[PDB]
Amino acid sequence: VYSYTEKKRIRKDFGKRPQVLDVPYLLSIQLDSFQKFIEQDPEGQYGLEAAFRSVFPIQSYSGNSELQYVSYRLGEPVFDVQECQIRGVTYSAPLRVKLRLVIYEREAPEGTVKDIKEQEVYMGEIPLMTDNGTFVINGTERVIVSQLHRSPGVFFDSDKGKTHSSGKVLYNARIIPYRGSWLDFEFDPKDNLFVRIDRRRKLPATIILRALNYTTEQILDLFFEKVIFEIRDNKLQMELVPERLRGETASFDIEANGKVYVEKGRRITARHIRQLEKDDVKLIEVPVEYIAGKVVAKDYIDESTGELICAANMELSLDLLAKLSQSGHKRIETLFTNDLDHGPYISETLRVDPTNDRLSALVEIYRMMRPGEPPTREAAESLFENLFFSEDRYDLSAVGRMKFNRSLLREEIEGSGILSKDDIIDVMKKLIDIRNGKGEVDDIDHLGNRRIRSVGEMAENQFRVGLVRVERAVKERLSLGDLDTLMPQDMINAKPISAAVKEFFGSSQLSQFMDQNNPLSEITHKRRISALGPGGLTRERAGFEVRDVHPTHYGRVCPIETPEGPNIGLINSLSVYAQTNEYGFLETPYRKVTDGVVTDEIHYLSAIEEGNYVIAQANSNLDEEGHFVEDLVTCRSKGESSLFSRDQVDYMDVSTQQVVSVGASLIPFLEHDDANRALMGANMQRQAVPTLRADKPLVGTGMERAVAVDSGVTAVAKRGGVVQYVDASRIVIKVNEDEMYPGEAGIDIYNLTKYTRSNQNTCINQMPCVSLGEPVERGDVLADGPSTDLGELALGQNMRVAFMPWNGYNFEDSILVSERVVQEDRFTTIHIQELACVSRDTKLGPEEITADIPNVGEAALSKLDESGIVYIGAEVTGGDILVGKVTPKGETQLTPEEKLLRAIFGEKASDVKDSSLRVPNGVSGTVIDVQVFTRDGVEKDKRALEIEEMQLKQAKKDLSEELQILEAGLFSRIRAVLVAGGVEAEKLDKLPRDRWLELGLTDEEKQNQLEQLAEQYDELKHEFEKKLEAKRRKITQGDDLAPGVLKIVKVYLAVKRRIQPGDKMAGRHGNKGVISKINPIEDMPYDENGTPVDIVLNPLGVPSRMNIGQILETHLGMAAKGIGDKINAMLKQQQEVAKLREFIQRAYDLGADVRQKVDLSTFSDEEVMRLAENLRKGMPIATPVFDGAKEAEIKELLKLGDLPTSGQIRLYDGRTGEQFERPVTVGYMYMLKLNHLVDDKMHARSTGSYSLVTQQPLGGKAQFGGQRFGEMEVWALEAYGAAYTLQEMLTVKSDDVNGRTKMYKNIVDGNHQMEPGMPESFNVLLKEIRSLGINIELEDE
Amino acid sequence: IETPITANFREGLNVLQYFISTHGARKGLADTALKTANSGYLTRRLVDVA
Amino acid sequence: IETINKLNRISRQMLQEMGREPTPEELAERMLMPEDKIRKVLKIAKEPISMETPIGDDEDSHLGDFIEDTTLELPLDSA
RNA sequence: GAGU
Repeated sequence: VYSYTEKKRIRKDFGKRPQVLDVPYLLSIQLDSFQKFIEQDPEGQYGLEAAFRSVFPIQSYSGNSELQYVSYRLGEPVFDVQECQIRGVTYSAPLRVKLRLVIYEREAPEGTVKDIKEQEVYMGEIPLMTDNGTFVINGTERVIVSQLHRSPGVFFDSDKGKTHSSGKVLYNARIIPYRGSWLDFEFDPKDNLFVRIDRRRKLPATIILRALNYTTEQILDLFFEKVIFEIRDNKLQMELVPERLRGETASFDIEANGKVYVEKGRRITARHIRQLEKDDVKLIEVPVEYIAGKVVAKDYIDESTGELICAANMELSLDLLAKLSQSGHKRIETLFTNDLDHGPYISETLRVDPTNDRLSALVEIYRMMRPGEPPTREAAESLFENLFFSEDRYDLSAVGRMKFNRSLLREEIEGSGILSKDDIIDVMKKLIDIRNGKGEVDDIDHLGNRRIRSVGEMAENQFRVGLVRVERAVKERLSLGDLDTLMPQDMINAKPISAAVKEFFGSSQLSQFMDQNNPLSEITHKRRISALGPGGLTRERAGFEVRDVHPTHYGRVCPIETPEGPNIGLINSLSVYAQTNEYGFLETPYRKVTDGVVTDEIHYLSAIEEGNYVIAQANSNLDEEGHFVEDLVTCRSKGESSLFSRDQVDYMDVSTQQVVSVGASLIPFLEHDDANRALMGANMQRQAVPTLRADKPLVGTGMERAVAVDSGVTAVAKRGGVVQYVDASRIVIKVNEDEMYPGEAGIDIYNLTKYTRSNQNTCINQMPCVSLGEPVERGDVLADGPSTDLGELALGQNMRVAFMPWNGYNFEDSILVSERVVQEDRFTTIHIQELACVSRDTKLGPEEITADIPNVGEAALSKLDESGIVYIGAEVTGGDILVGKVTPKGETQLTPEEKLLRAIFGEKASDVKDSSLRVPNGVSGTVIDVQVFTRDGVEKDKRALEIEEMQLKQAKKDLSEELQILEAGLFSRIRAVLVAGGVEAEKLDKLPRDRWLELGLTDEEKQNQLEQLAEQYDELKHEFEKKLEAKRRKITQGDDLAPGVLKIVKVYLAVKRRIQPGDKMAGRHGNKGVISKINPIEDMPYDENGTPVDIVLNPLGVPSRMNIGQILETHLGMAAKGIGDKINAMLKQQQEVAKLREFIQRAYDLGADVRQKVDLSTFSDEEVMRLAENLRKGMPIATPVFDGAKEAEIKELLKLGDLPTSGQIRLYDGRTGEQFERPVTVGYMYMLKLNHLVDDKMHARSTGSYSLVTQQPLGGKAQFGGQRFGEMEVWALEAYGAAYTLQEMLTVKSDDVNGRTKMYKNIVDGNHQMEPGMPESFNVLLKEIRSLGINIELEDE
Repeated sequence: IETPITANFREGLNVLQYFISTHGARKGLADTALKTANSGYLTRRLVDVA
Repeated sequence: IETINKLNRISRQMLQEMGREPTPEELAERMLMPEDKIRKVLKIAKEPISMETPIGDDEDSHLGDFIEDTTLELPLDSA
């Protein structure tokens, strides 16, 4: 069973595994994160909440006053989406916050009842998000890209080889905070541990511990494990634990108990170790020979005189041993340093660090951080303290803390932000663990080590910074001013708030113009993930490290979707099913497998979690609701693939498509396409433009419905019911009582938008799909967006291609194409181009918009109204005048000759420049619409007044319709209510409609519902009448323009741009090309049947590019149309329902191995013939990614198309009539016309505007700029002996004014003599050198 | 890598195999970009000397 | 300079009262100065923005790469 | 976002 739209069009799905989890909402990241920013959740730390409580409540420095924060309210944004887009405004809502000033006493305790003043202050405007997940910035559609960055926490890296002919194995710990200066502990060549604070200079790490309050001996405790050394008589004993020896050649005869245990020289084995352990050894005899060379732990004083002898960390020698036993200390604490496990580390650090106490450590700290500033005691202390222990400066966040705590083996999740000293020491503990070999080195590149920052989290960040500046201002003002009289609203300015926010939104790297070439482009952009931004890398900063492809990317990022060139590796699309976890870490849903059998439960796992478990691929073959089919099965654990048995297998992939991003998922036979071309394929799909006529792709994946759904540019039914009214502008639907609210009325209204301008200048038009009186379900596709068919993505159009070489028209990926394409108007773009005419005010005099245009052809005057505005609907051309404008001139430079002629002929010069609004070069289309914004100062223009009056009556009509449509629903409902328990249709029908408020029947449910709906009329009426007023405050208001600008007119040009040679076209497989020639229909080869070809693609583009999937598409594409052929035939031949039903069903059930079984049977005759009509155009199939249609099943279908199974047909050359000697591959492939139009790519310049400083020609089509003839080109000329051409380029063509003008005149005169001058650039050079006080003179001969 | 791709583009690779190939692909394209600026610069140096 | 100072102190208040922006008329009201004078001051209020300003978000252009010299009568007209 |  299926919905009404699916019943209308099925696409045959060749999917072998059943997709258990439904595709997640693709835009969720954006929606949900932005939601978190504003989410009214008092206890929940999200956005506003978190920011406020972090600094708030702000207590006075004097201590006797305080500012408290209660709660905030978001006003409903003053400007709607449409309105902000119209005026070029940023779309936002007011934030208002309830605050309290509370005042204490000095003298009387701190009696908190002195002055209490409280109220709502305005805290600025917050840019709001659209339904689409997008944002209105300066009246343009932007998206904030997700940002990957290295998570706060601990990173333990190895510099492998690096530096040195040794190649010293040198490790390092990097400490990364969310907020604060950085810590680095690294290994010097000779193994001494150096600290870099804020990675600045290398000091001994011990100095840091000194600052931390540690004594020499305290550090040696927490680092080194002491060894107990007794002196008895003349001999020496150690308290020795059996395990300590472990792997140690003997230097003496080690007499324990009685018997010789360790031979002098014999390597101690594990036997010797357990023997002694079980014997119960405390003390062992040892030579005075052993201790010379060890180290002394504590600082043992000689008690007698008081004199120190062994110091904290001193080398032991023969004579000092005598002194110690002589001082009378029975118990000596020599050190444990064998190397091996516990090496010479902390010992060595202490020696290189001549600094001693806390204070000198703080001094050297301060002197590295601020070298040259005098070490005042409190300054040094405050520096170090504030570096790591300042709450405000230093926040690790739950993020930092959680990862930090996971690396150092802590059960505890959430930390106190500031660096606790345990943490610090633990850090060095774990580094020096790894240096012994205990820890593993971490990879920066681990997904579990990289966090993703969405909308709400970024917003919160920058908002918090606004609050920081607030604190500096606010807290400062809390102390000066007199407390009593002063109110809270005086203290608070919204400016820096809105500034920092709008900084983020507008100026940031991650906020970009949404790509709206097609719905795919938008959707893909929204979920793309960049490694750049604040706290992130740039182009040079990114090496192989992060760019390269990690195994962790599996099911999280598409490995195969990224911009080619220097952006590559940095920006990557989110894989399909993938989402962000709790901590912004990447996660993938996976199926449980309990004891061999595959359960139905899904769990989302992060990368870290993923490493643990053993996962089967989706591709693995599964026994029907039991176990795995093979005894030795295909899976991966701990990031590594191979064979496992059933019982060992813990989890499994949901479907193959979770591996790949949204873009990549749309490609049909990706399985047979090389990755290079795969990459290019996803990229091209992003640039495809919607044509006039949408065509559903012959070869889809099943994802084409989902894609469109989430794009959200299509209009979707949110209740279901029956369509009451259908308009190419309005779709109104009557809901079933099912979804009907007993509160409001049941009529749902969807106003569609036709032909609006996209950011790319592309087409955004909605077509209604269904018909009036059609019964439809919740989530049916009412109206399609641009590149969308009935539910499906209609990216481009599908043509009969023939793979063959032509007479060099298909040379190197070049394309041969039929005139029939233009005949059908396929691949014709609508481009809605925008132009703006600006009437500024100079002090030369205010410019004006009039029809008044000195020395213009009345051809150009004729199309203009009295206001000087182009007529609605007039078709014009490049150069033609649209909007008239006049500007203040000022002549009077009559060089002699001019005065003469002015006298003779008259023609009295009226001062005015030709400011009037010209159309762009070589461009021709129709004016689709015009807009007028007059500033408040100057009075209304004729044209402005009349069009603002047009818009007036527009609002009226639309609003009246609104009220009456919903009123019709209400009234209809009351009759269904009054007729159920009060049988009256005679009396009511013919009574007036508005006289039913006075009514009153049986008292229960009937009466309560009646009153619900009656109050809906009162509400609708007062609602609408102000709803009107609103548009009438907006339209009436003089429109707010930038300073200096009198008035402005926006003009929309509608160009119908026809396909031509030089336009850019591609398929989904990375095969691309330029149109070389459009051949008349006759020229193209034709079938035996007489059907002529559409496009002829070069087969030589295949083999070296290695995308073979396009061939698969071609074959399946012909058979899809072969289906359409036969069906179309039986439609023309009428026939019987039953027979059509038979053919169709046997078609769907074609695969022996198909998943999707559409047993038709139950379908009504209506639905049957309806379906047939739809598949008349060629049946749309679904090979899903990797889980697709095998070649044999394709061959099988080619029999059902009654066409050659090899998919090749013999072709007759339409020119000569000769057959081609062998058959060629023909069939339908899905083609697209790119956003790259030859129309734009054309540009040329002889003379135009030049550069200001260098006096060289400008750049770009925008300035009428010339191309740069670069040093490369120079080199070419030089290779030839071509001196004069070169000199041309250097002088007459560029900066030589006298030279270029003279040579121009010479050319007209037929001379072609050069006569060069001095290029201005060289003079630029001279003067800049002399500015540097460097004398450069050009010496005479 | 020890185990190779036994299959061909004719058959179509799967999850695992296709994934495997991406490493080399991406590496290759990043090389074509970033490793060519070295060669360009080198060339310019030659030019200037000669 | 002192007039500019007034302007911006008042700006804060007015944005908070209105819930939005100050139009020249409404602003001109509260100051009891002629709208023309206000608008003049608003324009004069613009600080020097740099000619060397990287117009290219991608370090493409130092604003200068736009500026043309309209002083130059075109070689067309010189002929 | 193009191509070499």
